[PDB]
Amino acid sequence: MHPALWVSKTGLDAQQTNIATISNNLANASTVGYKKSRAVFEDLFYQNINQPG
Amino acid sequence: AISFDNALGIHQHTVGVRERNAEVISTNIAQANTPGYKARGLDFAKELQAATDKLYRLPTQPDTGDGNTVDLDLERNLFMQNQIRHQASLDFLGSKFKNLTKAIKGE
Amino acid sequence: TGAIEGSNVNAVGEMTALIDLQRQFEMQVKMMSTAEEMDKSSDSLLRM
Amino acid sequence: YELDYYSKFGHTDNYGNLDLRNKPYTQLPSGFVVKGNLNISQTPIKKLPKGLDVGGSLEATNSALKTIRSGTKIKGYANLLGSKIESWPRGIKLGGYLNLTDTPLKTLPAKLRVKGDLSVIRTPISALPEGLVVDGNLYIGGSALQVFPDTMTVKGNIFLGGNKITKWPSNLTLGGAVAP
Amino acid sequence: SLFNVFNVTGSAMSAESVRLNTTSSNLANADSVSSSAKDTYKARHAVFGAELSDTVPVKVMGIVESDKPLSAEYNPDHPLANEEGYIYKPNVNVMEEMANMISASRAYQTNVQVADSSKQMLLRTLQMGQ
Amino acid sequence: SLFNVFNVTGSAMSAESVRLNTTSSNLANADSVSSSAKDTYKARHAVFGAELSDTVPVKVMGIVESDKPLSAEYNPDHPLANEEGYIYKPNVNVMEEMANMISASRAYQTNVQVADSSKQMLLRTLQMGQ
Amino acid sequence: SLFNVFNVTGSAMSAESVRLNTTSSNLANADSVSSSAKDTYKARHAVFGAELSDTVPVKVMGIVESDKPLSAEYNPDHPLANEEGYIYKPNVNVMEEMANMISASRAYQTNVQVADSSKQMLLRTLQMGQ
Amino acid sequence: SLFNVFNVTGSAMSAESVRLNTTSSNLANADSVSSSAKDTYKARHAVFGAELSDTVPVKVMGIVESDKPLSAEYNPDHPLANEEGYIYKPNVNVMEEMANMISASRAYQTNVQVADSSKQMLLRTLQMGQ
Amino acid sequence: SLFNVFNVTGSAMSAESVRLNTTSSNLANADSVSSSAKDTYKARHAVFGAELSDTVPVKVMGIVESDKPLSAEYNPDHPLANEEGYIYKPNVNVMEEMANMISASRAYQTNVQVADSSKQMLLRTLQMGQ
Amino acid sequence: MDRALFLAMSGAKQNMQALQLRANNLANVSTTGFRADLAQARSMQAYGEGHPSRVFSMTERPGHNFAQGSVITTGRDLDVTIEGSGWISVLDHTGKEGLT
Amino acid sequence: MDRALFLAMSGAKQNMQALQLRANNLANVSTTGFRADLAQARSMQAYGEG
Amino acid sequence: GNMVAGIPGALSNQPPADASIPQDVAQMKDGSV
Amino acid sequence: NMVAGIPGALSNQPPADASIPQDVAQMKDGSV
Amino acid sequence: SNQPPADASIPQDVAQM
Amino acid sequence: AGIPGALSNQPPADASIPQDVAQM
Amino acid sequence: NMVAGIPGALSNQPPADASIPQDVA
Amino acid sequence: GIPGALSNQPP
Amino acid sequence: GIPGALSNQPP
Amino acid sequence: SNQPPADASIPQDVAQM
Amino acid sequence: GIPGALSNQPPADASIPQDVAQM
Amino acid sequence: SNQPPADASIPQDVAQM
Repeated sequence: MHPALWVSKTGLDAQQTNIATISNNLANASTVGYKKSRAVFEDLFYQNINQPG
Repeated sequence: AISFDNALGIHQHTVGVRERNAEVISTNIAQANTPGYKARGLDFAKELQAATDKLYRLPTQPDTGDGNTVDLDLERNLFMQNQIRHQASLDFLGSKFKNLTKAIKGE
Repeated sequence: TGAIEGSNVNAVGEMTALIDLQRQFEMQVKMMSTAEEMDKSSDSLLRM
Repeated sequence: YELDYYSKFGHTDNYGNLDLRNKPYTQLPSGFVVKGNLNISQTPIKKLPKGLDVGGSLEATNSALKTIRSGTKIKGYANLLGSKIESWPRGIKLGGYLNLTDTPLKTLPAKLRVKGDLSVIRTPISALPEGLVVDGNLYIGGSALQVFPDTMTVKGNIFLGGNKITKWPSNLTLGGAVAP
Repeated sequence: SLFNVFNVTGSAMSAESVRLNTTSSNLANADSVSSSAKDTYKARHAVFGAELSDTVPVKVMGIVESDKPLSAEYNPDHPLANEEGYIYKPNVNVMEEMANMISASRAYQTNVQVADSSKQMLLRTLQMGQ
Repeated sequence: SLFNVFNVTGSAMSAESVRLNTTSSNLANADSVSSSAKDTYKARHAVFGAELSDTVPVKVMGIVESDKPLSAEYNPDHPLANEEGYIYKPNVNVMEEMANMISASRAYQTNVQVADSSKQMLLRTLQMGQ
Repeated sequence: SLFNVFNVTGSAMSAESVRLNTTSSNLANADSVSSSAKDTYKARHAVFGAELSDTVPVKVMGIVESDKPLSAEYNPDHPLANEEGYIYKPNVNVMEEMANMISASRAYQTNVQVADSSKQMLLRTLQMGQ
Repeated sequence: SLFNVFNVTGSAMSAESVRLNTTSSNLANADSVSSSAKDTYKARHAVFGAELSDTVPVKVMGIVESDKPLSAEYNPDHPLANEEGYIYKPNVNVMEEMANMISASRAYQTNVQVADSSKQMLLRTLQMGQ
Repeated sequence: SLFNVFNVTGSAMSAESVRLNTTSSNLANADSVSSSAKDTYKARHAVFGAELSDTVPVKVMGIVESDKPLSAEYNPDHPLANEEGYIYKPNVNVMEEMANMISASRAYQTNVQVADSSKQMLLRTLQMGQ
Repeated sequence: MDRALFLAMSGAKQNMQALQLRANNLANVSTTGFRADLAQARSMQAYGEGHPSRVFSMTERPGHNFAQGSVITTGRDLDVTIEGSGWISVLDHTGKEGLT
Repeated sequence: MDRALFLAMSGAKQNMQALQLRANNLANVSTTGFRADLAQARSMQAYGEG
Repeated sequence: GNMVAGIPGALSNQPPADASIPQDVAQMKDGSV
Repeated sequence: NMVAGIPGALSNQPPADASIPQDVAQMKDGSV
Repeated sequence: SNQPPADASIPQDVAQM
Repeated sequence: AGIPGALSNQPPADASIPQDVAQM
Repeated sequence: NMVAGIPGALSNQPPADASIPQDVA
Repeated sequence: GIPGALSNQPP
Repeated sequence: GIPGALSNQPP
Repeated sequence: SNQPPADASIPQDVAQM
Repeated sequence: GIPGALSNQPPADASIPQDVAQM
Repeated sequence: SNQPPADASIPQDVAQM
């Protein structure tokens, strides 16, 4: 796989979990004593390519 | 000595085996869609022994109810390799007579 | 306080960069193809 | 930490098979019952709970499992490939084969019965227990075994695999063949 | 004998062309209730065969209809409706016919490659020695 | 030799075919709650491996299942529901299968070019001596 | 002595053949994650050499692995991943493999012409004085 | 003396190769706001010359940048932006560089045809009389 | 007599060209309500013949209009409308014209191959005995 | 063979690298406190004997977009955003101070 | 060719059949005393060599 | 003069119930004329 | 012996999908 | 191999094979 | 060997050790 | 005295790419 | 000729 | 002979 | 064969054939 | 010679007095 | 010429040299 394909796939996977997190919050909109959850995004490892190390 | 068996080497038999091998691969490709057909492979060393057989190919993937064990990716590659080697055998065996005729005629 | 700072990625800026990178990539690929096409033609010189 | 009732639910399939692959669980509750197969491969589990019940087969390939306590009921087979088991307890009700390949196993229970195949391939075991009964194929290839007991029973094929056997059992009835 | 190859590839192309026409008649009759012969059209499938016992040609030994039940439709006012108002339609499955169209075309084209490649081998043999 | 390229490239052609079939079975079992063999299907992956044994062919060493937990869904009235009422579905991720589908096809086609490239070199090597 | 050109052109044919085999292995193992993070496949490349102490033959001095860092991918689903859910993949660049394929094939066939034309000069030498 | 033709076609082929490399650099550096030392890339062009006073060889006499103004772009947040927020980019025009790619390649190949045809004419002169 | 083949394939080249020009006149006049000869255009078609009784040439014996009735359209305010308010248009069917375009073009090209292949058999016949 | 194959190959390879750099920004649209990375190309001439006709192009990261991000109001006491320009000093798992 | 063509076709064919079962459910919303039909997919593996 | 004739292509390969070929032309298919 | 059957879509199905006629499926083993 | 490979089993219930 | 969790294509029997996979 | 190095694409790019091993270069 | 043949001359 | 094959002749 | 093949028939009704 | 022709040598520049001074 | 041709530089930054 070209690395650009997998880098974009991580964003698709990350947003997929975000939708599932949002969907659960709207499902429990009438649940008594419920606390909303939010998804937190962070960038992954940054790699030096044009250097041997 | 000085006999056709020794002058031609084993190149006189290889051309025949490459023809038989090409026939079997052609059969496998044609019978790829017919269910129940088992892919047939030819053992090169067997016809080498016959000069001085018709086995079955075990699949790498399961069937899909047909029972047909022909992989068309494999057959095309094996047909390409056999055709290239067949031309080389013709070149080898063809030059055996060209050198032989030049020795006799001296020209 | 009471707020979170998001990312400053300009989505349009990245998309227009993508389409220019694609075209420049494809044009250089054609240069590679015409380089070997010239090389193949300039091989009958030694084909006496 | 340890597996809870709620954590157990998140590793079970429709037909009741517990999947703990690569999961960071160290110990299971006593009197544990599994509806179907159990998989503890690659787990840091070093001990199986007493009273463990498996409705299917136990899978512990390339795991850290070391100790199995007596009284465990396994309906299917036992697969302890590449684990750290050093001895097999007495009284295990095994409904299938026992695969102990590439394990530090050293001792086996006397008069052990294997309802399926048995594997001691590449194990440091020095001698087989007396009165061993195997209903399937026996593979001892690459192990340290070189002398068989006085009496043993194998209902399938016997595979030496490379090891040299010098003292054959006096009373042996074989349903298959012997392979080196 | 590479001329035997031409028979095997030639027989293969004939077999694949039969399947394509069978697929064509299935697509054209996926919605046909009536027929010339007074029996509802059933999806047809040519039966390939191999006389394995060197070169084994593939032969078509006949067309065999699918045994799946005819899809009944509740059309009570239709003139051909039965006592309960059901009309019966062919059991042609669209997805399986498209796969047959794709498979028949690809299998047809790959046998042309074998025949063309085998043709080169025979011509190269004619140049042997000479 | 140049013939070793055919063995190396041909192995990749079979290798990418295995991953394509595995992905096809993943896409077709993404919504299958039940399964013969008493096992809720889990996403399968083909793990390639270089068999060094210059020329390094690629071999499939076995199919490995996904480590992600199964997707639990509360369906109390289903016959397969547990006491809590949750039925479990395979952990097939659609996006990775589509990415695998693209990568497997792209890698398959670029192995054809190498086999074609080596074919021309052998034909020219044969024209020497004529 | 009488065939110095053949030893040089032939050496190039053997040298360029190895570079094509290396390219085939790099493309066939571009997606082979294998196991661990140091046994992972890495792009291999032949090293050509010329000892100029007339004709200077080309000798392959061994296969050398590329120094490019491994391509890291985030995938906490593959059972062969690591603590942070990363699987390291071979540092094979498709664009550089395609260029090597073009360069190797053309350079290999160029030496065929030189070797073939060298034989003609030898044949014409035998006709001196006739 | 057809050997002069070889010099002329060879000089033409060398000139076309220089033009092709100049086109290759323009396409690769049509989007580069930076440079090696300190000066923004400007579309380069080889200069052909004919020293007419037989045959007149064509010689490249140096590379001259295009005089078209650099295309200014408004990138005010860019680090290299000037006082007005403009950054400058090379004046490479895609349409004319593609025409150079087509023209240079077709001109290169037709000079090989002349040299090959001229090579035959010398050979037939050798065989004259016998 | 392979020259007789040139009379057969060549005749088909003209015959398939007539059917192509016939198709073009049908495509262009599918919406033409008027005419210069005071008769509404009708879908024209060529007639092929075979004087079977060795080589049988194919000759067009004349163009014949289709037997389908003209397509009537209710245009009461058109200048050419009748008492009932209908105008008549040519009976050209799009689907059959496309099939004719595909069939005629493919039939034209398959006769080129026979005419080209029969040319080679004659050249080798001249080479016989030497 | 002509060295223009590699001159164009080296440009096509770098265009892929810049594409991946832009891909990481789009994968990180929703990331908190994320500064987009800038991508550009640099022309490096191959100095030496002969006509100056061969110039390579390689991609680089000249800087980052340090503009203020999109502020999300969450009504949470432990959520803060920097007004205008600034940074927060944090030390990672290696105990090395870095701005976030 | 490759058998993944029929492996996916055998999956697309079943999805249409599952769609038919859901269509019968929605056509019977107004029906009296109608018990809804459940639809599920069973995973069956082709066991053999390979 | 024992020839066979008819409109080639799409018109003839429809079943006879279409009635697209003129009857005079369609009857020259059995060898008549 | 002779082996035969319906090719393509119908045969590349699990046996539960009874598209293939029963007697044709018998031919897929062996015949003489 | 010297003997034909066996076919593939696709049962709806593995218990009945 | 290689991968530790490869599958087996043979139907479940629970009595015979699957030799399809590299069981080492 | 020898002249050795990786041929092809790995050496025909600027050294800033750093693909060739240092020892080989 | 063909009974329904068309003429190439003006009517 | 394929048991129960269709024929090619008007019923 | 020695006898020309007969033309195929595609009738609306097999009775009137 | 042609006027404005580019040179195949690094372009003598400013920083590092070395270039600004040596002709 | 008698002197071997010099090797190209392709510097990342000209100032660094």
